[PDB]
Amino acid sequence: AQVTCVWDLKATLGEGPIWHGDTLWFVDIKQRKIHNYHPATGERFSFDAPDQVTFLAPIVGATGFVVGLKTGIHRFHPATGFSLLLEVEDAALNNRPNDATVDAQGRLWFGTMHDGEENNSGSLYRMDLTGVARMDRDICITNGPCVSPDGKTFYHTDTLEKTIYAFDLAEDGLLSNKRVFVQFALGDDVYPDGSVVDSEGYLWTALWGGFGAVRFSPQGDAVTRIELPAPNVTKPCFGGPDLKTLYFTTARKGLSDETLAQYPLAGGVFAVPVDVAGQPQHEVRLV
Ligand SMILES: [Fe+2]
Repeated sequence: AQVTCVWDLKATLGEGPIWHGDTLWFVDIKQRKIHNYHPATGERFSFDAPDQVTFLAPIVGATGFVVGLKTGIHRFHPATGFSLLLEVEDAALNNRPNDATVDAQGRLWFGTMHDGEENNSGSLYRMDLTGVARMDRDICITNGPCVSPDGKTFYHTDTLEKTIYAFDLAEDGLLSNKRVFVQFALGDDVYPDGSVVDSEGYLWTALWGGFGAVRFSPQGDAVTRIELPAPNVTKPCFGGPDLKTLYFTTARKGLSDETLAQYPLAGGVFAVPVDVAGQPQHEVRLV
């Protein structure tokens, strides 16, 4: 299939794409923006955030999004802006939220990270109507929380360790039986960024420094690799009428001026048709 650059956005750190309301929502973390792309018309919308904004999730029974800001978990509405829901960590850590997913029970799983990308201060959190629980700890850069279609397996990535872990996910939301799922040896400077799981239970992982994304079987073997004209690919997101259009956010962060001249579409939004559909986006049950 041919890859299309559908938005030559040149984002600094495009991240956190979701498919919602039949359109693509995502963020630019470092430019502090929420973006919205309508594939049917090409319309583009952008919203300024008061701090770094790192993930978006729709809410059950309500309008707007729950979003991760460096200053805490907020509610966002285009008309009214940002309102604090919960501060999850002590500001002195210089942490920020990063990636997130919503499981089929309406739980929001999100990670935090050292914004300086040096300390092992990040954690994994599970947020729902029973509160916020810390589920894993001591990770420098968390990434790519996601769950299988049957709801029994949970994946989480420690990016700088180049490792995706798998867990048993119980019906009551507890994790057990952590094990290595995939350890990356695709290059000295290739790291796993964000991941999603498709309708067959295969994991799609975007590669920082790896110019694309890899699809893994539930047993952890790579079965296909997509190439993009962008060194840093941050996250996949299934969209389109059949959830068979795979979108990718990318990042210019970390690339020299010479590399950006060579790969000027770095930071753009890319799209490619794939054969197996993704999973439908779930909504957070906040109350
Ligand atoms: Fe990420």
